[PDB]
Amino acid sequence: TFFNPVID
Repeated sequence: TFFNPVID
């Protein structure tokens, strides 16, 4: 996710 680059 854009807000959570760790996941995607």
